[PDB]
Amino acid sequence: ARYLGPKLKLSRREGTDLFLKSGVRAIDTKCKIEQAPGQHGARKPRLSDYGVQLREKQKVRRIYGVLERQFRNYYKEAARLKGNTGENLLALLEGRLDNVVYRMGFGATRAEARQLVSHKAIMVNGRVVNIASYQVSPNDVVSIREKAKKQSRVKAALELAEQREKPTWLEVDAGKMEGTFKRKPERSDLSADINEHLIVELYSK
Amino acid sequence: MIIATAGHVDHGKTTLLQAITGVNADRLPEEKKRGMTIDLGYAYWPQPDGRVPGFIDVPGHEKFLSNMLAGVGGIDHALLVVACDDGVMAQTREHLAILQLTGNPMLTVALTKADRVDEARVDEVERQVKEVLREYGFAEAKLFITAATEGRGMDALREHLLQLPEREHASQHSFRLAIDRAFTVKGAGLVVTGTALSGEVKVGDSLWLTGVNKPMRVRALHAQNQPTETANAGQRIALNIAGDAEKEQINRGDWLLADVPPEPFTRVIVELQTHTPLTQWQPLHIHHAASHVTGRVSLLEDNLAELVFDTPLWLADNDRLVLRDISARNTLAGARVVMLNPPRRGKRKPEYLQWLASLARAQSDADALSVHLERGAVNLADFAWARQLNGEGMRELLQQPGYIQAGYSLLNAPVAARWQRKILDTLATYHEQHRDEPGPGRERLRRMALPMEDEALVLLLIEKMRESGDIHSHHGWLHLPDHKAGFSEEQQAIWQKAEPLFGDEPWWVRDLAKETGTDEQAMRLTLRQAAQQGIITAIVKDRYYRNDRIVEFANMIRDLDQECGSTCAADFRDRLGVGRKLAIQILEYFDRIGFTRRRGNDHLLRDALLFPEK
RNA sequence: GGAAGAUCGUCGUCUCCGGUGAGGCGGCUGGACUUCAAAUCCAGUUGGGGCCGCCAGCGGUCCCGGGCAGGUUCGACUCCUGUGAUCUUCCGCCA
RNA sequence: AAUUGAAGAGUUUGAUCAUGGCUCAGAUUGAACGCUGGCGGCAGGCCUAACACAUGCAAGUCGAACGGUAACAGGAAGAAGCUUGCUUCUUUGCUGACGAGUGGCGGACGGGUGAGUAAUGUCUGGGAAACUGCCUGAUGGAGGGGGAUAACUACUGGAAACGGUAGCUAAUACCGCAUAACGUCGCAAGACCAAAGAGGGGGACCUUCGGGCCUCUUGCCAUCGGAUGUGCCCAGAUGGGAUUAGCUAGUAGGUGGGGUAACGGCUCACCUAGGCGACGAUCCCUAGCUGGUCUGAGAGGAUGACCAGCCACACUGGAACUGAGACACGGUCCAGACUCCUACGGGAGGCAGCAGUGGGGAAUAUUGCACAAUGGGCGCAAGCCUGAUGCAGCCAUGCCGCGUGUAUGAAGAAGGCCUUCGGGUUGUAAAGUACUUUCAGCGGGGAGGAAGGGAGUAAAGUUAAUACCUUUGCUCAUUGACGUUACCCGCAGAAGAAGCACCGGCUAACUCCGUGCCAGCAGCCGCGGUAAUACGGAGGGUGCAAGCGUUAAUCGGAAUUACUGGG
Ligand SMILES: Nc1nc2c(ncn2[C@@H]2O[C@H](COP(=O)(O)OP(=O)(O)NP(=O)(O)O)[C@@H](O)[C@H]2O)c(=O)[nH]1
Ligand SMILES: [Mg+2]
Repeated sequence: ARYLGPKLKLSRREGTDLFLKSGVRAIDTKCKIEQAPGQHGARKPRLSDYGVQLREKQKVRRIYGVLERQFRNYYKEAARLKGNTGENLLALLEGRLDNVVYRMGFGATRAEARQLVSHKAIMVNGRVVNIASYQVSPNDVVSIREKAKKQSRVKAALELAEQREKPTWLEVDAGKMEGTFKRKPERSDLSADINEHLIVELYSK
Repeated sequence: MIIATAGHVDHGKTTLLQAITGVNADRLPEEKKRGMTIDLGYAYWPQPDGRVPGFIDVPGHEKFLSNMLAGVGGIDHALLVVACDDGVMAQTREHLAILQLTGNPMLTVALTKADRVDEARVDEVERQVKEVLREYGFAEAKLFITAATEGRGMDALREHLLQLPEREHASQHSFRLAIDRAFTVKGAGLVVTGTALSGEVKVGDSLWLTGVNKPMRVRALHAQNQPTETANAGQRIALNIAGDAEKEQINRGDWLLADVPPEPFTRVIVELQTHTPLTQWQPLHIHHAASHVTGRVSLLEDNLAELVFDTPLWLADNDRLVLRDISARNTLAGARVVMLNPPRRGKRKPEYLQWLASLARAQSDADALSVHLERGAVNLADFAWARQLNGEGMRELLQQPGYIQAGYSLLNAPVAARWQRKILDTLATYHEQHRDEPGPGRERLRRMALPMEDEALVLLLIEKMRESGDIHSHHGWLHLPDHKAGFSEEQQAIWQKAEPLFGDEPWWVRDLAKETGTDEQAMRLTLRQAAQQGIITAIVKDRYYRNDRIVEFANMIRDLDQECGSTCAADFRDRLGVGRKLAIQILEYFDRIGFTRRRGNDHLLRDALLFPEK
């Protein structure tokens, strides 16, 4: 299910700081990221329209680490939703529990968030759960199990979270690393760099 | 207690079976039709006593004899008919030699046709049998004189059937079954019947059919016209089995067995036992229990041989078999499987004595096991297949002292350390190429020693070296404790004259790399190792600075938070006037060190040890 | 499995052949070889393994080879008695 | 809130733009083959031969209908051994219970197939000339008799199958009689029609001492309903073919008879000569139909597996009766073919039920468990029966979920590949360092499905009766095939887990080697003739992922049958 492969090479195929892995660094870039995605990556192909839109959809699907089929499922349901498809799509795409675990700050990577949720460490509304793919409910608290407490990594990532700035649309008290989701973000409150509509017309064939 | 009757045609074999039972062996329609033993017929005699004796009538035909060789498998006791009329015959002597070569544990003589001829002829056939029994070395036998029309022999024989011990075999073996006669009763399943050479099976068992290469569930089984939930080896076993496979795909000499076979082998080492001496590289019929084969023999020093099938076939170690001439008729010698896939170049002089060590020195599977571990890796699945190991038998290797057990092969600890020492000396040679290095990296070492050898065995062996403490490692580089980083001259001959000059002032690589004549990548060894010394630094790979400039550049960088209250770059320029290029390069230098952090306009300094404490 | 048969050169096929095997043809390789295909002639088509030394399932060396053998005979690819495998056909396919 | 919804490319020529097909990118599948494969949840799993089928199972049940005791266990007289009250055995339906027999009900439900059927069908929407057991409501009846017979007994046939002769007996079996209108006929008047009891308790009161008596329960008959189901009819809707245009005689109406529960040429006799139709009759070919499923933006088009309803069928052709309900999937009879046994005279059988075999084929499951639950048949009930069902087993066949690890880590190693030999590359990748044990394994804890029902209980109702019975509470214990369940808590170590396709363009992703229009690739326009970004392999990259790819079929693109939407 998980991608199981080197991360920053997929990140550097585009040359962007994809935040797939950070740790002590925010980004490496010292690995010659923009120059050698592959054997012929020293020269840059100009990449036709289908390739650029598809490549962006690949990029984003990788930053959120989801497989293609249930990704398309997110697409088709997001189209079934009322209102802007790209907007509500991206919002529910942020609804994945693992992304929320990363943005809450306890987690070295969204993949690590999949690890910690898989290990029963999370405790939602007084019940343990494992699906990181799950979309957090509005005004719903989420907590970590007290036995999950003691790992040093979580807080050390919180010191990174403080540097990250963290999203405003989710409210993590962080005094007990138990945050509350609030509502699915509106397009205005986030990003303004990624361009989601590329994916939807890419499926419009 | 399967007990096969054997002898030449029209000795009354079937008649004998009616004498004891009044029931018959013949089941094939044509034999019914033609009144003969065209092919092996089987009969069973279920009893209130609870034994069912197994009767096997077999052709006396030499032409059909290859089928008898199919039928002599699994015999517990053998009754060789001799008729008082015809008397002893050379074919009787042939059947005795064949059973002797099969190592059939015991046999009974039964004289027939006694009333039909005058008593002097009875005594003649008696004497001739008494002469013949002495030739093959079986000793006790109960000779019975009887007419079936008279019934004279019934009582002594009936006691004799019960007298025979059953030949028990060890419970710990993978199950193995020789397919013989395929036929499908309309009720549930294929039922395939065969002799079970080893191991145990039960009605719920799934068994691996070879060729189709698939597991198949057992629907039912009948032990010997004695239906039961379980079947032990050493008896013919009707075995009804679920599976997608059907009889049209099935052929005689297909194998049913517990575990996925190692691939069929033409080559095999075999024990030679011979009534008369043989000759190298000749065609002959190989006959094993329930197996008719044709292949060419080859001689391997003295009474050691390698059989080469032109048709690859599965077989396993310690399976006794008889070897007959390819035209049929003459039986010449016995054989036994000893090595299944001998390596090529097997004939070189030092080695044959050692093969003799593998086989003559060791009868027990454990002793052969230890020899094979000494030779090199023993993939447990294959060696186990040759010995048909069960998991309880698998534990014996754990019981063995001193063996290094990875996920499969064991390796002897002293011998492991020996192989380690050889790899270590090679590793010492690499240490000679650069004695300044603490030592070679691990992955280069794994490729440098024994690339062909197993990853589990090799990495575990390295872990054993770590347990010895012989390998201490830092920065992921594994090295011997002894190295003192003396300094290799290949580094030093440039580094000595270059060192004070590059030392006393910074100098760019190329600016006097031409004066030294050195290639740039060639300096991307000497200079980076000088960086490993910690003396000359590199902001960028091409230019190298001494530490003493970097330390001053640090102390002037230190003033930003105190003079400004901001980590603006501008003081490097506002104080000593150092340029923006080299300064930003110093910034990437500490950023890559992790010595300083970037945020917004300015650098955060949350962890560095260089900052003065107050 | 049984009752019968044909088949398994030396690149392939054939007439075969009791004379030291001979020849024909075809496929391809190289000469003749055309702006290409094609022609008709010439030379050739390395087979199998055994044994030995290398890691080189390759070389060196030797021996045998018309399925595998024998019986025959001055001489067996041949003829002859068998026999193995594959192939062809009928019968048989009983916890 | 009940919707939100439609993209193009390649190919004709030297080049252009049209016309016009052909091809591709999408989605889907009761798929298949191959490659590949760690786990789990939910679904689905002969579209081929309505071809042939062994063996077992799937339809039995009520003694609370009757005569009985075949078998089992009590009890009964008696045997009377001895272990002298332990055991011995005969007889004993007299009790629990029950084989077989008679009788009641079921067997017309449940499940399977889609052969036939183009209309006797199915759908929509109506209609009158009908019936409807068991359930339920109202309504009244329920009295008085006879003659038999299966079982059983003796005799006897036939290889078996299956009987046959004679004799005995009861029933809620049968047949009578009485009885009766808000029943049927009759304008009416009149005429005529029904039967069964059994069980439980019980005081007084009758006892031929069997029983009678009260009371209660439940059954039986009669009539009108209700619901339900079923039949019948009406008009339309529901394939193709006009290189099928003519078609039909009891067929179109009429009278009377006959016939159905019921209308009716449903049927017969007789009269008339009509009757059908280019709004496509007749004929031929094909086909189970619908709700719905896929596809599409939509309109349409194709399809009608699994789920659900209706019809049709049960080796083949047939036929009829019993029955509320049939011309009856495990009913009967006749004929035929196909298999099986026979003493050869004669007989027996029908998996398009659940499993299973064989055959066919590209090819698709357990001769498994339980009635624990739901549901159903019988029974007052307990219980009995249930291959319906509940489940599990098997398969990556499809959908969904997870894992095959995490973070850090430059001395950015080596090897490989490549190179201009400058160096790149593979790559934080590795190693290491620091973590982690999901799930599996191993070990514990441990739901709901289980509602009811049994026994007793107090009380109430009922009643002559504090009984019986009925109802409501309570106490006790008890009902699990699935199930070593679900679900949760421990143990230990990354320990058990990544492949497949593609890289000339369409179309995301390229270099070397080998080969030389050869071998070969190929959905399409194409490549390969000695340096192939198209063959073959390597490296590298791209795309999907426990799945991956070509083929199979429909729609889409195709506005390329163009109602929407063409000339
Ligand atoms: N009178 C008599 N005849 C006997 C006796 N024993 C055997 N026979 C004879 O032996 C003959 C049968 O021989 P058979 O059983 O065919 O011998 P076989 O060795 O079994 N033949 P196959 O090799 O085909 O199996 C019978 O015909 C019978 O007459 C005996 O005691 N008395
Ligand atoms: Mg015999």
